[PDB]
Amino acid sequence: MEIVEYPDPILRAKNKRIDIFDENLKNLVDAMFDVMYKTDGIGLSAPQVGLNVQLMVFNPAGEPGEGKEIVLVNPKIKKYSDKLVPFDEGCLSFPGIYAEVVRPQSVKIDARDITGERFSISLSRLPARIFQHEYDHLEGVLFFDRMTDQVLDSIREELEALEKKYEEKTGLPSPERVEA
Ligand SMILES: [Zn+2]
Ligand SMILES: [Zn+2]
Ligand SMILES: [Zn+2]
Ligand SMILES: [Zn+2]
Ligand SMILES: [Zn+2]
Ligand SMILES: [Zn+2]
Repeated sequence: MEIVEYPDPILRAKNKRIDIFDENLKNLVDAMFDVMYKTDGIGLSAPQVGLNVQLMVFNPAGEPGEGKEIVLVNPKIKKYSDKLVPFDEGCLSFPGIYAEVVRPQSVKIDARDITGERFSISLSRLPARIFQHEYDHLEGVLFFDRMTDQVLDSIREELEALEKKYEEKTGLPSPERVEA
C-alpha cells in the first residue's frame, strides 16, 4: 500500500460517493485502519492511500486498543463552531512539514457506517482538529490551502522540494505549484 504525497493529483481528484457496502469495503476499511496504526494516526482518508472515494477511518484515541474504531462513509460537516483555535498540523502527504493552521474548535458530522446506516457525531479538541484535516482530503483540500500567507511562506521551499521529487519520479510537470 502506499501514502500518496503532494503534489500527486490523486490528492486533488474528485472523490466518489460509495453505494456498495460489501466484503470489499469491509476489507479496504481494515487495510486503512492498519496504515493509520502503522503511521500512528487518529484519522485516515482513502485518497491518501490512493483511492478516490469518500471513506475515512478514524479512532479518536489514535492508538491500538484505545478509543473506538469509527468508519465514516460519505461524511459531511453539518456545523462548524464559531470558536477558532491555532494548532501545528502535519500531514502524511507532506513528510516532515509542520505549520500553524487555524480551525474551528468543534464540528458535527453526518456519515454512514460500514453497513451503510446513517449516523451523526460531534467532535472537539484534537479529534475535531484531525477530523477536519482528513475531511479536507475528501474535498480535494490540502492543509496549506488553509494557512495564512505568512505561514505558507515559511513552508514554500519544502513544498517546492516535494514538487521537484514528483517531477523527478514521474517525468511529468508538477500539476500544481505553490508559487501559484
Ligand atoms: Zn505497498
Ligand atoms: Zn487488519
Ligand atoms: Zn500515538
Ligand atoms: Zn490523512
Ligand atoms: Zn493530511
Ligand atoms: Zn519558487
